[PDB]
Amino acid sequence: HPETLVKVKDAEDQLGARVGYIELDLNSGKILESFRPEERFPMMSTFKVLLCGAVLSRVDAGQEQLGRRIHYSQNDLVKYSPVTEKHLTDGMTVRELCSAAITMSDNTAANLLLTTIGGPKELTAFLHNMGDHVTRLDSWEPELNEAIPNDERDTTTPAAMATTLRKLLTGELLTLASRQQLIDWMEADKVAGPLLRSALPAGWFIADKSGAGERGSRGIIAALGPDGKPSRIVVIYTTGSQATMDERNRQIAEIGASLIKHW
Ligand SMILES: *[B]([O])([O])[C][N]C(=O)C1=C([C])ON=C1C1=C(Cl)[C]=[C][C]=[C]1
Repeated sequence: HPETLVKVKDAEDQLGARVGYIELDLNSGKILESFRPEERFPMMSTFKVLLCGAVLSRVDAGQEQLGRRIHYSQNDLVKYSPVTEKHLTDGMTVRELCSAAITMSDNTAANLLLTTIGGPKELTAFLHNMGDHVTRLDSWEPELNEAIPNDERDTTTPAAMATTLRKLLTGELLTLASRQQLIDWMEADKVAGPLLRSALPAGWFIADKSGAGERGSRGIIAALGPDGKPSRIVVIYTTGSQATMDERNRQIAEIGASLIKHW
């Protein structure tokens, strides 16, 4: 809706950074609204949803089990790993790792899951193999690149990410069970409260994943809708900014308030 683009443009000026935005109809996959849809932005933690998509694809092929337990040690821990930090003694199953990587943006959880599939290169291969030749993960956490446009490592575009997310939540790429599990983990997201969720009315459904960069980049991918069910996919990314985190969060929340008001 035009009013949402107003807030997106306001955000660019307020943040002194570029903002990428796209909203897709969940059923048809058609672009309902967009801004800088084909420009590249650092994916940051939003890649964790795609990673678990790759893991679920392996589960569907009988190459992985959600209940499989992975043991690890202190040497595997990296910053921003609130859940994995507490399971050095008993380990965590694959589903617990995806839950942690998605809902708490747990870095070590993401790395352990990356290891199960063969590394960043295999996540990129997984994406390439499903028709996404844009999105690329080149690094392990906590080292993702943010230096665009010179360096395109670890980037995506609003359009590529939205299209890919839709292909992981709908259609036949993943089984019904896997599609449902992926959106269920996203619905349980615990660290995206100041973003789209802050503007969400009671009774609305939202399944999302946030991202943040050391240089100030911020982003979010989501499937949301009224009456307790999702009907649109929204992806929002912002380049590096000198603006404070509170300000970055507020701008994204403002965009969401408009999206909701003019649904
Ligand atoms: B992912 O992007 O969510 C993982 N990384 C971060 O969240 C992050 C980065 C890249 O730089 N700081 C953070 C961070 C923030 Cl802003 C809040 C809480 C934990 C980590």
